[PDB]
Amino acid sequence: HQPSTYRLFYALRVPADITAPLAEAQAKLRGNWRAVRPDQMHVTLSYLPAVPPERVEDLKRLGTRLTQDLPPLHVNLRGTGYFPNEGSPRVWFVKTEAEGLTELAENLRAGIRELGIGTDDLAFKAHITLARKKGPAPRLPPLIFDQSWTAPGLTLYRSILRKTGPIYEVQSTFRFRGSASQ
Repeated sequence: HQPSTYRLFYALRVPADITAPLAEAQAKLRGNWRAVRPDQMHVTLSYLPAVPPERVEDLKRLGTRLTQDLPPLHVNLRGTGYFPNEGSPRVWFVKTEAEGLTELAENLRAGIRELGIGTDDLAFKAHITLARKKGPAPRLPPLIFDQSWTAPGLTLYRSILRKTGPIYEVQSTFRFRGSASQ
């Protein structure tokens, strides 16, 4: 076997006042849809499938540097949608929007690449995944949300696989220490 690696990802945590209405939307799921647990809900910015543990400190330094001059981000829930855009949906999600969020994700992805650490990302489209499936299920009706929250920091998570599903462990958090007026 080769040296062990970690599955890591940078994400925004989703607070209780947001996971609760999202979970209420999941009551509509039927069939082969598998709901994401509220504890598992997050806004992923980059996924790193195989990080050698000796590289984690570089990733922590990158998280601190990129968040130092941003204010806490104001994240808005928008409407629901599916991945893939193609006919059979595998993922149901809610779109999220925030000033600065695309720029943060793209700077993060560039910084990770600069470090020579591997990513496994698709084009960035900020969202919270609500459900996954394989195979047929009744499609959900379109929903929209009006809730928002203020994200105080960016989190680096490690994913560990379990029978129930993946479990996420916080590795480090990086506070947004900046302002949008100074």
